[PDB]
Amino acid sequence: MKTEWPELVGKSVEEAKKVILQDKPEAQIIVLPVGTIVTMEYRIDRVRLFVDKLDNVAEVPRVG
Amino acid sequence: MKTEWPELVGKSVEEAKKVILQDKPEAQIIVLPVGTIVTMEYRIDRVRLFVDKLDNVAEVPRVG
Amino acid sequence: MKTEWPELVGKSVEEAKKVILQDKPEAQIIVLPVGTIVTMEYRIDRVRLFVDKLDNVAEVPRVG
Amino acid sequence: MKTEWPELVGKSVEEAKKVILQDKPEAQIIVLPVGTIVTMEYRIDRVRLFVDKLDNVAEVPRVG
Amino acid sequence: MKTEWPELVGKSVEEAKKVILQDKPEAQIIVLPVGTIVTMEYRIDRVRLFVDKLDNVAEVPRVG
Amino acid sequence: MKTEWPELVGKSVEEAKKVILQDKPEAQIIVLPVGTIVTMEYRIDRVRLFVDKLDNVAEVPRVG
Amino acid sequence: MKTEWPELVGKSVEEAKKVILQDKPEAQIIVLPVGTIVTMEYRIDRVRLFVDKLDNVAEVPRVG
Amino acid sequence: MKTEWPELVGKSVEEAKKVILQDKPEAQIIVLPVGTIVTMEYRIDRVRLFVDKLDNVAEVPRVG
Amino acid sequence: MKTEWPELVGKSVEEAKKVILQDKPEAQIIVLPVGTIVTMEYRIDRVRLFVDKLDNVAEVPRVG
Amino acid sequence: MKTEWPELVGKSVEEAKKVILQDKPEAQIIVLPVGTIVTMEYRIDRVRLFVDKLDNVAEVPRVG
Amino acid sequence: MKTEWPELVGKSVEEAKKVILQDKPEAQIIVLPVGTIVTMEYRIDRVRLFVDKLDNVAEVPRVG
Amino acid sequence: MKTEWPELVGKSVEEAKKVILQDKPEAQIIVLPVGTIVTMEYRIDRVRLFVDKLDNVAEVPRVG
Repeated sequence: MKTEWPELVGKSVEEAKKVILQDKPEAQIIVLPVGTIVTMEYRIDRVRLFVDKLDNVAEVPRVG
Repeated sequence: MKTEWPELVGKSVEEAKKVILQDKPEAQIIVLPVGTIVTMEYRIDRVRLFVDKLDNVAEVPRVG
Repeated sequence: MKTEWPELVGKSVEEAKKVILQDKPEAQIIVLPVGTIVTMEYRIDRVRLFVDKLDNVAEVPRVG
Repeated sequence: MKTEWPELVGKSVEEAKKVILQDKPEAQIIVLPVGTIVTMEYRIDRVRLFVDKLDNVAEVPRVG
Repeated sequence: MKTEWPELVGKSVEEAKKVILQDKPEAQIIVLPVGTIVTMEYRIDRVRLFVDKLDNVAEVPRVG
Repeated sequence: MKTEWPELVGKSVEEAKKVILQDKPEAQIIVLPVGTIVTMEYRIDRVRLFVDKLDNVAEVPRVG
Repeated sequence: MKTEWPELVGKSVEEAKKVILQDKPEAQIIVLPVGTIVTMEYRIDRVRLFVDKLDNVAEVPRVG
Repeated sequence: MKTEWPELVGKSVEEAKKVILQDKPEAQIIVLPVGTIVTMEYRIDRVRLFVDKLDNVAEVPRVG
Repeated sequence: MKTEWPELVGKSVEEAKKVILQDKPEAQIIVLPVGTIVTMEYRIDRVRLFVDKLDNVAEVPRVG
Repeated sequence: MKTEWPELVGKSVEEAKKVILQDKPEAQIIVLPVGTIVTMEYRIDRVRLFVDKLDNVAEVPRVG
Repeated sequence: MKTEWPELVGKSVEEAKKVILQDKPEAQIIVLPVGTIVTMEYRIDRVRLFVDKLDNVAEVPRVG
Repeated sequence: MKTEWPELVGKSVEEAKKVILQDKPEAQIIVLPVGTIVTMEYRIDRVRLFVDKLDNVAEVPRVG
């Protein structure tokens, strides 16, 4: 089971989605601009994407 | 009476609305971007949705 | 004289306006996104509306 | 059951405690400096006190 | 010389401009969303307008 | 009835208290450090003092 | 395995510690003032306590 | 060498650009909304413009 | 009339006070930690000092 | 190996991209508005661009 | 070379120091309260400790 | 003339002072906790120190 996708920094949301879903079929992908403060609630099926102005993944996606 | 919809994380606002209204007919649904600070005022008939950039429910909806 | 409109949570700005103006003819209605910090200056003729992303009234409108 | 103590603005935490406990025997009193942002979690047995630099109640205490 | 326009709360930026310029011919009108923090620099010829989502004047315009 | 004390900027909290109470016998005086964000709730009997590091009144006290 | 201690709201840090350690022997207890923003990093052995000015547990302790 | 343009408050970005470039031929003009916090890094060839909602210069442009 | 004291950066609050009072006999000196956001209210008789952890003047004192 | 591009302040994102990629072929370019707070995670292959309203590079690009 | 100390969460600053210095003899240990925003500047010899109110390490120490 | 002291990260304020004053005799040293936002005003004779909880220099001191 993987929990992080270091190889996705700089890639678009379309192609980060395709990778994560290949590796984590029940993933609930959430797309947030970098800098958003999240409430501390852990979900194992969730994968948050923090994107830049061009909607490219800006940081390492992790489950939570 | 239900007060939370864990099964709605990742779903769109259209289909989260349909579920909540099935379960909570007098629900007043409020849609806010994740990260918004709310004033601490409890309403039993209110259901706030915290959405991502794609307007998908990002966190567990709860009454309040 | 009324000072609050609890029955307006979840309604649109068009129809919150109509209600307030029926009850408070000299009302100066101000529409702000939820989360905006206001300067502490009291105006008796003012009614601020704090709206969600769909421009629905998110909290209880009060005079001030 | 009361849910608010308007008559406690300006009073000390010692004497706000005594009043609330007279009226709400299972009250869990929480003392926070004014300006603290709280997580939106409703507790019926909780009474938060927002105090000034002199630990005097600065705003109207309410259950939540 | 006037320094404040209490009668402009709720009016649009077009018609607040017309009033201020009638009363203060060298006015440099600056339009900011309510909630913006300004740097503390005093200008006698400046009039800042703090507007709501509908671009209506939300607070009392003052010189500075 | 007075609602503001421009003549109190720079004075200590002890002597601002004495003035306000002379003019406003039922005043509930609240002492907050400058910069504190307050919840928008109007109280006619309340007088908030915004103080500096030396507990001197830093801004013009007003009722609210 | 328990992950939350609803019965600890209002209790002191000394006696919240004793309870958690009875139920979760490898717990790493972290004490933070309410309002602190945490980095989103999940630890199963960690239990964060959010305390008020009197160091009483202010919110429901949860593992993470 | 000039380092500030007090006469540019209220003017548009097009005509502030023309002035600055007349006076400071190697100027790197940066346009930011008023309220943006900048990292403390000094550049002698840079001129930041802090603009209002109408893209009018809101504060005194300075080199840095 | 002077309005700024560039020569006071790095000096203590005791000796900045002595200078300002020599030059501005009716000065109301307010001492705030650097970083404090002030409400935009201009007072000609006020001189705010923004100090570091050692209470040394950190920035250029100005009237306002 | 270069780690900073001082000569790119004021240039557009298109032409900053071309320069960085000439010098750092595996660069993952991330475009963020000035003022965005980033999580402290170091990546050697990443180059963040902090842009103004006109998408011009506002600060010195560095690897990280 | 190690870059992280997962086994130090919950331990005091005295004993986190001893561990890090055993593993990283030239370490420059910096102790910050959890929640502090740092400037994005990478130092290989630096190890920041984010501590709780009891000065216990609250998060995983990493080099940077 | 030096403008930065990379070799001072981790050292105390007493001994950072001694170094800077050896190299920059007219230095006005300002000590601020890490995380403080400064107003963008450049002073060539100023050296700001950003310190941790133990008053150790946490970041690279620079003139400004």
